[PDB]
Amino acid sequence: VEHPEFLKAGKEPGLQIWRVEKFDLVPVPTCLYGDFFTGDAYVILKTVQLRNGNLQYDLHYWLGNECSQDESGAAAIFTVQLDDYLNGRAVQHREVQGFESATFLGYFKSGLKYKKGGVASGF
Amino acid sequence: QALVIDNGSGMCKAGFAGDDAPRAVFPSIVGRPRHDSYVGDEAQSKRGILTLKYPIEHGIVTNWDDMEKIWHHTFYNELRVAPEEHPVLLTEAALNPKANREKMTQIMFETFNTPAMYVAIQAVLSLYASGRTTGIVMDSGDGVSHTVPIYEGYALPHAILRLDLAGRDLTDYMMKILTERGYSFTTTAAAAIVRDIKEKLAYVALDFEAEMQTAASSSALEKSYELPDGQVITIGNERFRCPEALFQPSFLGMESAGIHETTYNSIMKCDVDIRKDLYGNVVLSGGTTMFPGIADRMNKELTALAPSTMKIKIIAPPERKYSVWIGGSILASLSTFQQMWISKEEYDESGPSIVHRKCF
Ligand SMILES: Nc1ncnc2c1ncn2[C@@H]1O[C@H](COP(=O)(O)OP(=O)(O)OP(=O)(O)O)[C@@H](O)[C@H]1O
Ligand SMILES: [Ca+2]
Ligand SMILES: [Ca+2]
Ligand SMILES: [Ca+2]
Repeated sequence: VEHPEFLKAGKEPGLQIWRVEKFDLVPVPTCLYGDFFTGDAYVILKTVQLRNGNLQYDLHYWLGNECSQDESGAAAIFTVQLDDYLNGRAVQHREVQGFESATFLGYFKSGLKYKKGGVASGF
Repeated sequence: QALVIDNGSGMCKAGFAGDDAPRAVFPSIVGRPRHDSYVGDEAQSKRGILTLKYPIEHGIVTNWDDMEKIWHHTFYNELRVAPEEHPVLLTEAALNPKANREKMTQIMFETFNTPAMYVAIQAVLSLYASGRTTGIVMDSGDGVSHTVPIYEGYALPHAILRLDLAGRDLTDYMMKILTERGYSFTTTAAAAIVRDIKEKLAYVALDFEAEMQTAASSSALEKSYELPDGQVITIGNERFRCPEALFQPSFLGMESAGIHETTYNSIMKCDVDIRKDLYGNVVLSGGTTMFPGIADRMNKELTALAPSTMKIKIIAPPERKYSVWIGGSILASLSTFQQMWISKEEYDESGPSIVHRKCF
C-alpha cells in the first residue's frame, strides 16, 4: 500500500480519523473530530505511547446506522490493510453506532456526537 | 474497470467492480456434443443432445478446459468485455489446492491476457461485505458447505471445516420425499421443478418435532404449487423436512455433523481468546442459507451448544446469495487495490507461483 494516508498513520501518539468516501480513505479535518455522520463509515487509529515509550495501536472502524454496504465493507478492509501496513500491530475493533465500546467513547473528551447525512455511496 | 467473477459449483456470478450486484448469474455448466460447446442456460436447453458437465465440484475446479469455456462465456457472452482490457478479480475456496491457484493465474494471463488479476477467498469476501474483519462464515452453496473462522481479516485454515452437503443434495432430497408423498416428477424439467419448490416454499423449523406435529394434525403449513403443465400439488411437511437435513445429515444417510455443530466445531478449534468474537459474528452466506427460519434456527442451535452467557449473533443479510460477489466488488473498488493486483509484468517475471505471495 502506497496510500498516502498510510504514510501518515501511527507516527506519533494521538488520534487520527479518516472517513470512507467513495472507496477511498479521506482524513477528517481535526476540528470535526468526534462529529460523526451516521450515514457514513470511519476508520479511527489511536496511537498510545506506553511508559516504555513504546507505540501501541488500536484501530477502530465505526459504522453509521445508515452507511451504505460499500462504506462499511471499505472501512473493514481499509482497517485490515492499515493493520497489515503497521506490521499487524494494530488491535482491530468494530464500532457500531449506539454500541461503541467505552475505550472508543473515551477517545472524545467532550463526548462524541452523531449527525444525520454523509457522503453518497460509491456504488 | 475491474471485473469480479465468483465461480461456484452450481452458479457463476459475474459483474463490474463498483456495482452493487452481479450483472450476470448463470449455471456453471458446459455442454459438449454426444456425437464445439455451450455454457449455462443454453447448454441446459440443448441438454438432450449434449453431455453436460460441471467444471467445479464442491467448490474446486476439476476440469480446466471446461473452466476456460465458463470464463470465455463470462467475458464475451455475459459481460461483453475484452478481458485483455480489465483487471479481473476471481474468487476461490479457502483451502483451494496450491496447484489450482496457479492454473487459474496461468489461464488468466496466458489464455485471456488479463492485464491484472487477483484471487480472493470467498468466505473472507462475505465477511468484508458484512463490514467485519473477524467472524465465522457459514457458506452454503450448491455443491459444498464450509465453516470458515476469520480473525482480523484472514481465515484460520486449521479451523476450517468442509461439509459435502449443499443445495444439489437438498434438491435431490426434496425430490425423494415428494415422490414418497405420492408425487411423480418424470419430465426433463424435474430437477428444475423441484429446485424451484425448494427455493419458493421450503423453510427451516425452529422446533422440528413440533413442526412435524403441527403438520400432522392440521393443514395450516400446507402450500399449493403449480407445475409447468398447470397441475397443482400440495407441499406439506416436505417444506421444512428438506432443509432440516442441513441440521440432520442422517436424513441423507450421512454420518456428518449438521451445520450448527460444524460451526461450533470450527469455533472450538480456534484460540480461546477469539471465540467470543466468532460466536458474536456468525455470518451466513450462499444460496443454501436463503431458507426462511435458518438464522433463528442457527441461533437456537449455537445457543444450546455454547455456554449460556455467551453472546450469539447470527447475521443473515437478505443479499447473502451474492455476498462473496459484493465483497469482491467492494475490494476491487478500493483506492488501495491497484497495488494488490498481480500485474502482467509480475506474471512474466515469476510465472504462476506469484499467486502464493500476492494473494491471501
Ligand atoms: N431462496 C432459496 N432458498 C433455498 N435455496 C436456494 C435459494 N435460492 C438459491 N438456492 C440454492 O443455492 C444453491 C446456489 O447457491 P450459490 O450460487 O451460493 O452456490 P454455488 O456458489 O454455485 O455453490 P458452491 O458454493 O457449493 O460451490 C443452489 O443449490 C440453489 O438451489
Ligand atoms: Ca454515506
Ligand atoms: Ca493486528
Ligand atoms: Ca459459492
